Amino acid sequence: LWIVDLNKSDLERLGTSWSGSITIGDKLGVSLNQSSISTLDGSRFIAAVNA
Amino acid sequence: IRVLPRFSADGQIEMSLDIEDGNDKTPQSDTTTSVDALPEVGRTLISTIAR
Amino acid sequence: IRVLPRFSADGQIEMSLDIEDGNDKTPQSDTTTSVDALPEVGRTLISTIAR
Amino acid sequence: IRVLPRFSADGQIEMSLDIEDGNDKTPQSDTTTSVDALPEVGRTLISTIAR
Amino acid sequence: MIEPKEIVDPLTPDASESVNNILKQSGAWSGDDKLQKWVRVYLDRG
Amino acid sequence: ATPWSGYLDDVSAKFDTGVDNLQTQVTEALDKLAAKPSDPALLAAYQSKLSEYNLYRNAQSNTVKVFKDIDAAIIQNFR
Amino acid sequence: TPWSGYLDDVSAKFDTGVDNLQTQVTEALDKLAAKPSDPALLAAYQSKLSEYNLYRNAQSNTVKVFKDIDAAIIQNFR
Amino acid sequence: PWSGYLDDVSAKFDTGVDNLQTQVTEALDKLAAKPSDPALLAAYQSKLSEYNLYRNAQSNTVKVFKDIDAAIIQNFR
Amino acid sequence: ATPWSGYLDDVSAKFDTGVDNLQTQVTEALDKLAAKPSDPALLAAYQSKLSEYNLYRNAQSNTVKVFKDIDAAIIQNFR
Amino acid sequence: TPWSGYLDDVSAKFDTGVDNLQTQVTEALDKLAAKPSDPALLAAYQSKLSEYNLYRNAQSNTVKVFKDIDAAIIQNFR
Amino acid sequence: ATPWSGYLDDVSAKFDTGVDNLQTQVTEALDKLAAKPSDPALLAAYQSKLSEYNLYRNAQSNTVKVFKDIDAAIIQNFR
Amino acid sequence: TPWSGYLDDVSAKFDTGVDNLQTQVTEALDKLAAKPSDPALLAAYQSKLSEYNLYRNAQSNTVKVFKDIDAAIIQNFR
Amino acid sequence: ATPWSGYLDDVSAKFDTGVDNLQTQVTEALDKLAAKPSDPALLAAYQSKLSEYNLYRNAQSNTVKVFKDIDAAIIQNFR
Amino acid sequence: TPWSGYLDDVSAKFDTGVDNLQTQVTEALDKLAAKPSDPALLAAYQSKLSEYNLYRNAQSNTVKVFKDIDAAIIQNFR
Amino acid sequence: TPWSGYLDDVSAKFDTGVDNLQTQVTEALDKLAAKPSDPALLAAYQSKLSEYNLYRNAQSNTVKVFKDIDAAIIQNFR
Repeated sequence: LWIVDLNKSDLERLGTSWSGSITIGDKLGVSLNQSSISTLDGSRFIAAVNA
Repeated sequence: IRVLPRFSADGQIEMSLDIEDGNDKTPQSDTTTSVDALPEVGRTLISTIAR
Repeated sequence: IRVLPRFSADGQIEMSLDIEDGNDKTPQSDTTTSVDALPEVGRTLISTIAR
Repeated sequence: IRVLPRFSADGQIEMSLDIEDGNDKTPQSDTTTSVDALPEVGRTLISTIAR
Repeated sequence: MIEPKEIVDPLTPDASESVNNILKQSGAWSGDDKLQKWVRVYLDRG
Repeated sequence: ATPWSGYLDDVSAKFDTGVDNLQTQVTEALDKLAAKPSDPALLAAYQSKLSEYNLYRNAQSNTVKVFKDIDAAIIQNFR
Repeated sequence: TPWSGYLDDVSAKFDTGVDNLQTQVTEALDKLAAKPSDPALLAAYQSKLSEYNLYRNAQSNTVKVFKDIDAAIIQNFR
Repeated sequence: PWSGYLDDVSAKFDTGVDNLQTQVTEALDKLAAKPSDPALLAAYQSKLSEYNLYRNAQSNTVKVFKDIDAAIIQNFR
Repeated sequence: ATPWSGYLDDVSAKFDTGVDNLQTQVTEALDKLAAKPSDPALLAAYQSKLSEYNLYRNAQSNTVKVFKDIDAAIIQNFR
Repeated sequence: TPWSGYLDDVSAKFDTGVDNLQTQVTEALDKLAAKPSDPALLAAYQSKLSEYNLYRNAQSNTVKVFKDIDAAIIQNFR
Repeated sequence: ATPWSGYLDDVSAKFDTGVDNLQTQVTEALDKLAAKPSDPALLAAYQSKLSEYNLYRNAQSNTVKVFKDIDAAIIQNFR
Repeated sequence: TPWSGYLDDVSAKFDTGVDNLQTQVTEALDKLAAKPSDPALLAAYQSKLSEYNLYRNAQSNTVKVFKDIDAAIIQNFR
Repeated sequence: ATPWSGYLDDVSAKFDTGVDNLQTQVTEALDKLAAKPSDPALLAAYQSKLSEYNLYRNAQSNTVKVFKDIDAAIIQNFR
Repeated sequence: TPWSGYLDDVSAKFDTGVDNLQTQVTEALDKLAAKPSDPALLAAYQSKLSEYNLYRNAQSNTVKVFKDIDAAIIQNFR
Repeated sequence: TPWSGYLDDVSAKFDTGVDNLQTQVTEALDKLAAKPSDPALLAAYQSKLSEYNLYRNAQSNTVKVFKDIDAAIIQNFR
């Protein structure tokens, strides 16, 4: 009894994501694509890269 | 709704009916926003025959 | 090994045989490539009649 | 060992035989020197009839 | 709403004839493979 | 038809209707304490409510079993 | 006419023997259910629930034994 | 359909408890989705125990009426 | 009119008529202690009263249960 | 399944009634084993393991109750 | 709807969503403090925060235990 | 198989009524025996064993009932 | 020859041949622990073996009882 | 005998989760004992000893809770 | 020799395990009482007494676990 198994697979991930925060004049916080409070009271940006 | 229909010889329809409707008596919560937005209808049950 | 033998007229020997052979399955636990000098063999069971 | 002797006119002795022998399992013998000091002799059981 | 129909004729194109179009337009195809041929031959050709 | 209810149902429901609103008080006091876990007033309230609730559910479930054990004992003698 | 046999006359002695227990049990329960946290209530209901238990077990066992005595005598009429 | 006296004395219980035969299943498949909710547990306990007593009392009653009939039929001979 | 009392009722009543006054002493103690919680003369007394109350209730319940099980075991043998 | 009795149907209701808890607890164990001192992982595992415990208890008691009901009915065929 | 959850998961998540962001606030205020360990403003902040995180996790784990106890007490009475 | 009566037929209708329980229970028995501490294996075993118990009890009472009907009829041939 | 052995004996012995050597492992773990009771790794090792042994003996004897009750109920219908 | 039940497995997961702690805890002890009055060694030891404490506590409580889940199932086999 | 049971054998394994602790702990006390303010004496007694504590507790707990295994088996002979 002959039993035979064969497999192939090919995969690819590539690109970037972004989020961040600024503060202006102690009037306005702004946050982009964060669920955070923008707690720092100062400008932060955070890139994410994978390849 | 549950029903069982009958055809009269006089061109009349006779039905035995059981009807139940309403919102459910939830224990979880009552709050001003809920009562404001979503109507409290009663809950009512009827069983009868009509032609 | 369990066996039951029978003598043919032709001098052929016939026998009922069953054999369990192997080693005890590892305890899902660590070992070293030297200890793998204590070699794996499977666990095998065979049961048949042969002449 | 357990045995039953039978005398045959041919001057042959016949016996039904069962034999058990061995050291009792002590697989966790701790020190190398104890194993070096004591021979492993595998637990073996035999049952047969012979003349 | 319910809409029953009587069925008397098989499909046209065949299932296999249709599947290949999808596979090739997707690029999922593998009959172009150097190796799986030895087995796939028995399934598709037989 | 109206939902059928037996004697054990009756006995059980007496507790639910006996505690008018406890069943919801213990939900509100939780949402509050969870909003401000470090206020002693909210803690001192929730301790009480949760105790009362625990005792209610125990007394209910024991009483229903005591009745079930009488009925099952009588039905055995019909034989 | 409400007809009563001998077994009825037997079981009835228990019912009349306990004057009001049947009621007291329901009263105590209704109190307790309002305030399931007062130890005097809990101790009272424990006592009267267990008296109500023993009452009916003793009743049904003693009603059974007389049935078995009667059936035994009747079987010998043949 | 054809139905004897025992079948009648049985069906009396079925038509007596209108809906319990359903309610025990609906309570069960509510509880099975969320085993840790006290309000579901406390209900299920009472429904299941009611169903228990129901089946027992039905079976003992049918048994007793059978044995009264067998006792009478033994005297025709 | 007056309550029918069984036997277990008599047993419980022996405790109730044993601690003549504790039932109310405990409450008075609590009332004044709660009025002025920071007095160690009040505290030292309330601790004693509350402990006596705990033991009293506990002994009463445990006793009743034992008599219940003796009776139940005798009744079972009638069958 | 090749064959499934009423009791099996009852048990399977619980199994299919909890979607993935079987594996969730398994994964949580390995995570916590990787960092036995993180409060978040601890607070997660406490919950999953409690839930699992109650699931198994409720599952096993029901099967017994249903067994006793059937045994009682079967007895009266005699 | 969420990957799965029992009633206890829910009681836990009520705290985790009641303290909106304390986890990250504490996680970062430490990264401030460690870089200049001797500033009294930074210290007084971190003290105030870590006390909150302590009490939070404490009351969180106790509530789950009490609900598990209440459920076990009822499941035990089925049999 | 070569020869079977009516009682044999009544009996066999259970032996084929349950397709494979006869093996499933022995299978689960040794799966468990290999690892008697696995909750999933325990729960799997408890229900299969309960179903096997009820299957044998239900089978035997029926055969007895039919024997008593047939003996009662045969008694009247004289 | 080999000693005679019924069906119940076989259902029992499927455990004694399923748990390969637990009966020896427990006595080894105890002989090591009694040597130095204050070793954490030895206490941690012994707790598991003892628990496994307990469960093994329970499952064995309960299963033998259940089969003995399924058999007696058939043997009673021979009459 | 490489025989390991479910409880053995559950425990082993921790042993293999803390790969080297088992010895780091002794290395730190020996070098501290070589010179007890050094802040760098004191600060290191504290952080290792505490981790080892919490490791053994979580290890043993998990085992006990599983045992209490099994025993409640096996009780229902009767 | 007098009759000794299996629980006695288990108990005695501990005593014979800790050959001399039984008396070391007493001598340590007799010495320390002579000059209660010698840190060299105190540092020794703390150790001996801790060892004694752990020894007695492990002993009793083990005995009890075997008592409850035997009782559970004996229960089913009926």
